[PDB]
Amino acid sequence: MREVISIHIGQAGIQVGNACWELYCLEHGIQPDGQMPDAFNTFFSETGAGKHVPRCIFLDLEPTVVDEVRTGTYRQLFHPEQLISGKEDAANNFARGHYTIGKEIVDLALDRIRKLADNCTGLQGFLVFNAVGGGTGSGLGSLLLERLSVDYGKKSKLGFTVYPSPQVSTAVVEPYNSVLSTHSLLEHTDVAVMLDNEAIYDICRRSLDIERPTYTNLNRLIAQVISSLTASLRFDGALNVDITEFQTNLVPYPRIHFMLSSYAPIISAEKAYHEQLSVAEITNAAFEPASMMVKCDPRHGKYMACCLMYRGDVVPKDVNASVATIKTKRTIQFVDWCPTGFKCGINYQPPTVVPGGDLAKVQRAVCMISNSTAIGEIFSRLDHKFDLMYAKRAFVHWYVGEGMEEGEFSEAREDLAALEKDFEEVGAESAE
Amino acid sequence: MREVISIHIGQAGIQVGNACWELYCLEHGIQPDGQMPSDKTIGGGDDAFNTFFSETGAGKHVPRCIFLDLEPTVVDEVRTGTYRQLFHPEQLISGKEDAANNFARGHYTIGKEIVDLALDRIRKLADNCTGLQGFLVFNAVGGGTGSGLGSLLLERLSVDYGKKSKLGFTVYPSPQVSTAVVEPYNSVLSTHSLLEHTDVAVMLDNEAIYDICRRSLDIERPTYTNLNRLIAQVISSLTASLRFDGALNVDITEFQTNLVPYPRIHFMLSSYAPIISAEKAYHEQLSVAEITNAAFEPASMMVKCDPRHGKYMACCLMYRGDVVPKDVNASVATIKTKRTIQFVDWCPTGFKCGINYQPPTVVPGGDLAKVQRAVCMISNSTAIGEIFSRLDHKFDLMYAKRAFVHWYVGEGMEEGEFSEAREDLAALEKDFEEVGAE
Amino acid sequence: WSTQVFDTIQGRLQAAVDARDPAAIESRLKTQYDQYLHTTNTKVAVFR
Amino acid sequence: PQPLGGPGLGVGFPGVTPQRAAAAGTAPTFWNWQRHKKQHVPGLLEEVREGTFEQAQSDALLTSLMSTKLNQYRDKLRLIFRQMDGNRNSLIDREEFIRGIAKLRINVSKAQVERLFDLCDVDKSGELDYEEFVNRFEENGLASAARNQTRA
Amino acid sequence: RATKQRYEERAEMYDRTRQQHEGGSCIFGRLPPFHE
Amino acid sequence: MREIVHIQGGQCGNQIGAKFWEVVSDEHGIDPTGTYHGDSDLQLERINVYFNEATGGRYVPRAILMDLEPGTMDSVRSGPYGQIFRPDNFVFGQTGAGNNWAKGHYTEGAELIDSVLDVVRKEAESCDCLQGFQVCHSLGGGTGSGMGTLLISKIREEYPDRMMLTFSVVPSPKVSDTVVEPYNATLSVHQLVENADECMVLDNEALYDICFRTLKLTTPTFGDLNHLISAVMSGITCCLRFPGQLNADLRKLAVNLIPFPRLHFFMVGFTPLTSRGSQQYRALTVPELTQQMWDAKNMMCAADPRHGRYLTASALFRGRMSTKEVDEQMLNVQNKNSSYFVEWIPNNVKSSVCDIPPKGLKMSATFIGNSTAIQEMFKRVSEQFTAMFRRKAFLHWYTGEGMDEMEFTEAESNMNDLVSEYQQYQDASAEE
Ligand SMILES: Nc1nc2c(ncn2[C@@H]2O[C@H](COP(=O)(O)OP(=O)(O)OP(=O)(O)O)[C@@H](O)[C@H]2O)c(=O)[nH]1
Ligand SMILES: Nc1nc2c(ncn2[C@@H]2O[C@H](COP(=O)(O)OP(=O)(O)OP(=O)(O)O)[C@@H](O)[C@H]2O)c(=O)[nH]1
Ligand SMILES: Nc1nc2c(ncn2[C@@H]2O[C@H](COP(=O)(O)OP(=O)(O)O)[C@@H](O)[C@H]2O)c(=O)[nH]1
Ligand SMILES: [Mg+2]
Ligand SMILES: [Mg+2]
Repeated sequence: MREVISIHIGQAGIQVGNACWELYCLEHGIQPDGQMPDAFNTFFSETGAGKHVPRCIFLDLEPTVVDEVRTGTYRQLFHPEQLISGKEDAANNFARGHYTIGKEIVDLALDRIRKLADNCTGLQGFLVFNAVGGGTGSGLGSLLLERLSVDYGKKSKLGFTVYPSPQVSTAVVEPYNSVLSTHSLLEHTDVAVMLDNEAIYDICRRSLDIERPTYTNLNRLIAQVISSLTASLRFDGALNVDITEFQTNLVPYPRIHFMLSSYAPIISAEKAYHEQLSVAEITNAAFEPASMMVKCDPRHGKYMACCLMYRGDVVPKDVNASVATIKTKRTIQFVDWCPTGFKCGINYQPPTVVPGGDLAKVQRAVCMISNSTAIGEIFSRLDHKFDLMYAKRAFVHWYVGEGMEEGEFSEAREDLAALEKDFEEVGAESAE
Repeated sequence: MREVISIHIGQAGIQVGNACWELYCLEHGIQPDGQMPSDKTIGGGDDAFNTFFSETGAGKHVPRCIFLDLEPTVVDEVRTGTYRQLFHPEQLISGKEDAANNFARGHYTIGKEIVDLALDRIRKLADNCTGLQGFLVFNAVGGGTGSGLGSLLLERLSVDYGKKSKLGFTVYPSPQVSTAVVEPYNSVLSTHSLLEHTDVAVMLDNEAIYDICRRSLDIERPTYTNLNRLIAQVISSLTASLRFDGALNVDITEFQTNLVPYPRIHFMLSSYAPIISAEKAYHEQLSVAEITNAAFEPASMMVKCDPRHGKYMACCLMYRGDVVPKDVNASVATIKTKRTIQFVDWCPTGFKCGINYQPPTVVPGGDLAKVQRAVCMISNSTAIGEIFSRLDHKFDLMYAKRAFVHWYVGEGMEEGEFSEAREDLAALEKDFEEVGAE
Repeated sequence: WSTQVFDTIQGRLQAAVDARDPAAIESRLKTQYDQYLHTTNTKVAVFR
Repeated sequence: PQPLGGPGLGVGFPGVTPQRAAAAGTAPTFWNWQRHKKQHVPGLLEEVREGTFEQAQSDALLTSLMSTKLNQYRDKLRLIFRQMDGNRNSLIDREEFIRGIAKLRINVSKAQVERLFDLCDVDKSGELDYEEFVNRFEENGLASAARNQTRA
Repeated sequence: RATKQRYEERAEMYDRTRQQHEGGSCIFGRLPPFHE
Repeated sequence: MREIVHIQGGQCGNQIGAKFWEVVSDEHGIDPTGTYHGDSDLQLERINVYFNEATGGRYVPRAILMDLEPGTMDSVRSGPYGQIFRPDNFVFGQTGAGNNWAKGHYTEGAELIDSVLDVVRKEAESCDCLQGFQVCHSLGGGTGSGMGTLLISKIREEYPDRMMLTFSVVPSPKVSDTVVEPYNATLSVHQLVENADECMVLDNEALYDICFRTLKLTTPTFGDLNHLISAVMSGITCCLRFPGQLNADLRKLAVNLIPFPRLHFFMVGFTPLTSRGSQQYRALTVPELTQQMWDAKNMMCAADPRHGRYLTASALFRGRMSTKEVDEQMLNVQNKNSSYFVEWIPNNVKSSVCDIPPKGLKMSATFIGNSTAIQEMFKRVSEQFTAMFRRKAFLHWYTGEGMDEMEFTEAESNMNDLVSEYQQYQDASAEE
């Protein structure tokens, strides 16, 4: 049986983890207590288990966000052994999460990985949820990703890392943690997907008319992106996109594995009735820069490979028409070495709505994950923040004292400059 | 009828037997009054309780046990406890003065009078039983009464009841934490007594049970009542096959024919696999491979020695409840391929499996939760040589200055047979080395 | 095929890329991204 | 052709009939055969029967068992109070106390639980507080010493 | 007879409570005894 | 008109033989009380081979029930079809062999084999003409091996002109249920090659692979193995009890399968074994029964039939069926892969057709295989014995009952002579 083991690391990992497993349980009808709703029925409910346990691990070195799950509305879905806590958090330090205090828990975390790998029949991939701005997301994320490549081969690793916004941040050592974490995602992660908090705010503010959004409103639609991309494994459809279909069609080269994301029908409950939502106009709104989860302009770069994943009652006739209308637009630019630039997946299940959630019931949705050379636009802004802070060598005695050396700063910076060069070389075109 | 006699010697023996017979009353439905309530429409359940309880008159069941102690302050707690009516009033045997951590008093001075009354009650219980299978002796090596009177009793049972198996469940001195000062003296003297007299020995370490209660039942302030409760699960699962029918029945004579290679090597280990607390359990069913792996883990083992150092000479698995014969073979097969556990080169196939059909029972208010599957593993290994040489070092540094010897030589015991017990323990250490050597 | 086509076009590509010095790429991408952020700051939405 | 007519009673062919003989089976009868009723703690009483020495012994043994169960960690009493409040208030109600005892899995009757709740409710507010809970379930409290004090 | 029949029927009901397709097995697992 | 006397021994043979009396009584129409309620007049055709006569139409089996522990006869009598046995045949000991060959063969067997033989001599003198003695027991056990082979030696001296079928189970190479199995296996075989006329080798871990992969049984219980064994032991005798086109008695299968007095070990098979859910999916035909017959995963012995050449073989087809199709198929299986058959025996495979099929199916077959590949099972048992006997491990439990260590020497000298004799006839060409 096809399956994916997910790993949620840090503050942002398991707050999305509360949101993603909220949507996962509603998609399959799983109740919050874990049991999906004559002598066998008594046997199946009490002595045996009709309970479904998630194949996730919720690990963080700070217990406050972990015990919220242990005491929340989903206390019975997860195994008590499955959620991992710690004494002291990595505390906005890649040095603590990767060398000093992340080393003690990463041995315990892989033991629960081994139990989840033995429980499954056939494994397909790994989902990693973390934030590259925090110490636990960067440090313990890099430590877990480094070890997962050692014990496990041919099993892909999917990354959904919340990268920092260019303008607003909730931390000051934010450029340092992301630069050091970036070198680990290039080396050890098969597919990484950028996520930007400021872009989610603009989607919530404009297309969903919420003036005062919080992290609960952000994670509800990030979970919509995560649930849609793995939805071809859970449900059947006219065209399927497996987790190995996703690698083989969105990384032309091994180093380029950074993809954007977009969800097309972000329409509120009041605005839904007036809106006509067919396949032709949601795909036009899918490529809209206001509808992207990364604060970047895709017109700056050019798309290399793009995957349009559809949910609901979508015929294959009109997704091809949406492909043709996008390819003829002069603003959406493709690179010249990828003529067949699209992969289309259709899932017959309409997107479920979280009860009390902001999104309305729509019968059509597009989850657009695209490989573009506009990722180098994101990493260039984050590089210039790193160069100014490293010139004065501030916030370095925290990293140097807790195990790291000075040479790791220049080493991870040099890898990112190669990626800046890598996009400018791959995105180059041949004309006449 | 398959039926055994359990003797409990000393304070540690009688306190285990208070918890050991507590679970025996609950499996067979025997009330603390001693009367079995009528259930459904059955003619009689005679084969169930006859192994431990003798039917007396109409609806009265009395245990086939002897609780003998030189001190009355631990035997009167049974006489005034919840089970005051269950026991025969003269099966509980008291004394005037205790041995008081002295092996000389329990063997020579004061243990000689009370051992005569012990065989009188043993002869009456052996006459009541049709076919006796073996004496299950429970005692403390580190106490004066358990080591002293236990040495004198097992010598008398060997002479009278020849060739009948004697399964020894002995509380043994611990490496780090121990409650008495002259325990290395009392431990070395009884080792010569139980080397050649008892046939199967099961070593129980109190600190080992402390470690198990801390990490499995998640209690870091346990009590000897909590300790003796999961000791009772080990003995009950060991003789579970006599009480209840199963696919692969393992009797007491099935134990000694498979679990000892040589007559002088019989010191075994113990482990009880599913140990989950009352609250932590919720709805948790554990796989047969999971509990088999948990049985062989060194942390879940009930005597303080690491199996990784030694070689498993022989091993048996007592399974209980709804376990099928296939997945126990699937569980054993991955143990053989697991290189962190090792078998000796002259025993290429070293497993025995006993599958009983009765799921284990839980006492009310007990720490253990109701589980449908269980493994009780007792294995013979060369890691016991770490145990016996550990207090060999303790006894050697104590006997050199001849401290705590004037008590022992004063009470009839001679000076010269300290060295007889030490040389016997020295030969036992050499026996474990050459057998386990490739 | 390798020597006539692939080695030649990769030589041209790597020559142009090595001619491009990285600081120019970070300066240009920083200016473009700052322009985009300025437009989406001072303007009500950006539309493709 | 079936010259051996009828399905017959007893086991038949592998892959055709189940292992169980048709004379004894074809119904899920003994999947929950326990052979013995659940055994209570010997000191407890199902009914109240207040004002008696047996009731005093039952209350003392129940409180001693509760204290020994809740004083196992260093902070198990606080943890159990948090797990038993349920409705996120700092106070404990009747149904929450019942559910907590059922979670602790001591087989105690409903009237006996209500009696224990009434003795715990010192201030008669219809609701336990943390002070009342810890005062009843101290590690060697007076309600635990009532087990020793049987002659009163 | 009752003990042996209980064992046999519990084995049969374990057989029937396995080989059951939940349909959402990509992100969910029943329990290790049914995933043996 | 010719009768077969069944002996079951030990814990293993009692539960195995109980399921044999489960199936024959139903297949001949005997209800659990003991009377007759089948509606077929062929059920009453040859009842005398496995049932005696009694007043009121009661039929009791010709079974002598044997063990040194009274625990199993509580279990045998308690189940269904357990009241059809005569209580005089319930000869039981009190102590128990306890997996010791010395206790079963010498001390506790000689005290019981006198009373056992009086029951066997009662049943032999009662019937008209003995076809042979059938015994189902164990080799790694203590009562089915120690005292089971004691009865074989005693009853061969009393009746030397009669047949002998031993459905004996053997220890597995992978996992052993008893540590002293190689001692009891090697001592049994030396006492069994000289006495037993022909032998059928069963192995539990060959049956576990049968239950998991052919019957689709995820958690096969202990008695499902016996029902596969019980069908073969009922299928070994289909020509005796019922008419047919070709009749093969026990002596007919003796003369066609053993070419030499010491090569009398078989691996036995069972053809029409599909899962319950695949009763409509599997199309039953004579090529289909033939194909699953010769499949190596179908054999009820742990030895691999592809490793050694088949010396001889036999097929016992049941049902209204065409003699030309088997006769063409048996030529086909001999000529498709001639390397798996010995050259100096033409017509390796014997065929017998019974026109009355078993209950619920219209075609069935039972396969007996005299293969030289069974020496691989004997060599693995031999390697266990030499490793243990060199260091005198577990030997004081055997010399305590009077069996000297010199007895163990010839237990191996005839053991390795078997695998030497089985190797030479495999290596034998038509010339030398
Ligand atoms: N989308 C989203 N992002 C979040 C959420 N919570 C935190 N973040 C991101 O996390 C970043 C802050 O770093 P954290 O993830 O909190 O750091 P951490 O995981 O606690 O690691 P340590 O500080 O070492 O314990 C912010 O910039 C946010 O972008 C959330 O609920 N949703
Ligand atoms: N496991 C376990 N060990 C016990 C228990 N009670 C006592 N012990 C052990 O007994 C040892 C002390 O010796 P005792 O058994 O009390 O002494 P004794 O056998 O009564 O001999 P005397 O005191 O001279 O009469 C301690 O080291 C404990 O390890 C018990 O309830 N459980
Ligand atoms: N197929 C099958 N094997 C069995 C059965 N009962 C026991 N065995 C096997 O017999 C061996 C143990 O036999 P044992 O009880 O020691 O025989 P005994 O010493 O004569 O009583 C184990 O390897 C079991 O696998 C059964 O009913 N069916
Ligand atoms: Mg944090
Ligand atoms: Mg004492």
